[PDB]
Amino acid sequence: SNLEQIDAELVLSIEKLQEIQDDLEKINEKASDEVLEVEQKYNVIRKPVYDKRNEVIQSIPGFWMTAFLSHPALGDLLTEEDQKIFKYLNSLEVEDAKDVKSGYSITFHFTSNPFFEDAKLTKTFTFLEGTTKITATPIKWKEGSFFTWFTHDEVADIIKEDLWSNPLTYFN
Amino acid sequence: SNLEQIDAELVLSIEKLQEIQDDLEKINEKASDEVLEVEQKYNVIRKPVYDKRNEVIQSIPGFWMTAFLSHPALGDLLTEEDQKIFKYLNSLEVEDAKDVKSGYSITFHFTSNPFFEDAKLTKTFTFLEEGTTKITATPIKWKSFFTWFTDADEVADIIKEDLWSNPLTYFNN
Ligand SMILES: [Ca+2]
Ligand SMILES: [Ca+2]
Ligand SMILES: [Ca+2]
Repeated sequence: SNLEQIDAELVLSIEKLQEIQDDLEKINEKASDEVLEVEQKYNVIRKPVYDKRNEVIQSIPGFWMTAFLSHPALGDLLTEEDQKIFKYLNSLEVEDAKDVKSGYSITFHFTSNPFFEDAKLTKTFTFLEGTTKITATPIKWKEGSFFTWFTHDEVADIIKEDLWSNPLTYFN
Repeated sequence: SNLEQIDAELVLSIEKLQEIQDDLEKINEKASDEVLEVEQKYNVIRKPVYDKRNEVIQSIPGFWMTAFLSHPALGDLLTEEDQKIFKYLNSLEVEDAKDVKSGYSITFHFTSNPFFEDAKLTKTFTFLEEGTTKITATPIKWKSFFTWFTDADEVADIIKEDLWSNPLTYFNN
C-alpha cells in the first residue's frame, strides 16, 4: 500500500538526485569557465600596462630591489650578500599561464653581473586533482641565501599578490 | 624641500608610476564587477535547480543528517553528544544575498528536539562595502560543533563549497 509507494519513491528519488547533481556539476563547470574567461580577458588588458610600468621603472635605478626590501615579509629574506646581487636586479615579472588556471611564473631579470651568467631566473608553478609542480632556472654561477628559493610557497604568493600588484606602496 | 632636491626625472617617474597604479586599480575593479556579474547570473540559474533538489530530498529519510555525519572533515567535528543532536537535523540551506557580494547564510533546520528550542540555527556572513565583514549567528536556546555559532571560517567554507554543493557523494559513503 502506502509503504510500497514510499519504498518505490525512495528508490526513484535517489536516482533523480543523482541526475540533479549531474546537472549542477555541468552548471558549476560552465560558471567557473566563465569566471576564468573574465580573468583571461583582463590579463590581456593589463599586459601593455605592466609593460609601460616596466618601462618607467628603468628610470629608477634600484626600484625593484628597494620595493622588495621595504616589504615587511620579503625584506628580511635577503642576506647581506644577496643584497649585493640584488643590485643587478633590474626587472621582476609575473605572468599567468594563458588559461590562468594551470599556473604562472615569476622571473627576476638581471643585468650583466659577476655572480652568475643568467639574464633571468625563473620559478614556474604548474598545476592542473589539487597538486602543483615547481621548476626553476638552475643558476649558472660564475667561477669566483634567498637564492635557495630557485629549486605552500608563501614567498611566491606575496610576490604575486602584493609586490607585483603594487610595488609602489612599498617603495613609497 | 623634499621633492625640490630630487632629480627631475626621478620625481616624474614616481608620478607616472602612481598614475599607472591608478590605471591598474581601475582595471582590477572592472574585472571584479565582471566576475560579480557572472556569479549573479549563475546564482539565478542554479536557484530552481536547488529548489528541485530540495523537493526530491523530502523523499529520502535523514538525508541531510546522513550526509553531514558521513562527511570526513565535518563528521570529525561532532562530539558524541553533538551526534545525538544532529539526529534531529532535517535540512541544510545555503543562500547567497541577491547580489552575491553582500554575503551569505548557512541554516540548519532541526525538528523538535529535547536539546534546544530553535527550529533554525543560522550563521550569516555579511560583507561590508568597507573592509572587514560582520558575522552573525543564532543564540542557541537550550532546554563542540555548536561553538561554531559565535558572532566572532574553515567549517563555513567546507559546508558552503563542499557539503552543500554535492551532498549526494557523502550520502552514498
Ligand atoms: Ca537532465
Ligand atoms: Ca560567456
Ligand atoms: Ca639634487
